[PDB]
Amino acid sequence: IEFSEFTVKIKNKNNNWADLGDLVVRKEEDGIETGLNVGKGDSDTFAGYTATFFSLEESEVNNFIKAMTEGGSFKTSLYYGYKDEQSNANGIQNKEIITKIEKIDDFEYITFLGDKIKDSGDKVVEYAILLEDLKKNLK
Repeated sequence: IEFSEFTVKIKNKNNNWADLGDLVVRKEEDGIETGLNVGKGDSDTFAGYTATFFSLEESEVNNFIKAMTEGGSFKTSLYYGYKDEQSNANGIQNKEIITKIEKIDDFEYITFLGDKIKDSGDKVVEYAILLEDLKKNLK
């Protein structure tokens, strides 16, 4: 593995598809951590919202690369998601992420579902990230 840390724009769907913020992807000694940065800086608070989004351990690293460049699946060790998700407060462990390559306005995105919305039941958030952005950083 050659990458260190990179940043991609991440969109979510609740519709519409909306631009949400940045996803920061970091290779750690054991596995990968992602963090989400959402919204405005201030003085000089970096963003409105900065936190671990999910993480995964070393043994899922090859699944994550394949999933994020070709579509597939990987297991997170820990998933929080964003503030609307039930997981955001307390995390969910061992949640499997399923990725798909889908077209939105003619461009290929990697899409995936997150967790259920905090106080709906069955309704889950969906995320998308430009496929080329991921391929170039994860080769």
